[PDB]
Amino acid sequence: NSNICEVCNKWGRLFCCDTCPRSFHEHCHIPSVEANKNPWSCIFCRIKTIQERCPESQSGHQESEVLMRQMLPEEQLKCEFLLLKVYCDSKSCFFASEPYYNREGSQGPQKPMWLNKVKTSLNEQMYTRVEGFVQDMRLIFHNHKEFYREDKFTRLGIQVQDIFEKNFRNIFAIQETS
Ligand SMILES: [Zn+2]
Ligand SMILES: [Zn+2]
Ligand SMILES: [Zn+2]
Repeated sequence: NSNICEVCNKWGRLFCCDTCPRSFHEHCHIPSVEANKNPWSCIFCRIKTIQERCPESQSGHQESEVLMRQMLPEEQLKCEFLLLKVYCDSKSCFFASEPYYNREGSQGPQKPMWLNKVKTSLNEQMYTRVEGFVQDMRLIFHNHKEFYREDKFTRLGIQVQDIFEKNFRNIFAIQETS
């Protein structure tokens, strides 16, 4: 197995996947690495299994249909993996914890949002449809773009949103378009 966490790329107290060579810190994995379970399979492995059990799940889908899906176990897992893919980017640090807003010429958003809030929300089964999760994720980046206006720091929002959207289209097999 790898000797660094797949998500944050640091060593430390790592849990090793039994079906692939990836490793994780306990709270870097989503969901948090389970207490017992031997063997243990990581979320990358669990997602690959879904795909292998239903090859047709990779055919293109309309985003509007995906968003209306209820958060049954497989959709819960897919949203956990998509959230994990965003944390895998080091620029996610900017969006992880609760933001605050005091900048001359800007007003803070009406509905602040951040990754760890989404993480808790998923853990607590607060989303009933995929749409709930996707709306909160998109709101993170839209709040950032609106607040930072013409400062070049706005680009961090564009960058991390692009990671989110590419992974969304991949994980949920959204139909490719020009
Ligand atoms: Zn880690
Ligand atoms: Zn694995
Ligand atoms: Zn089948």
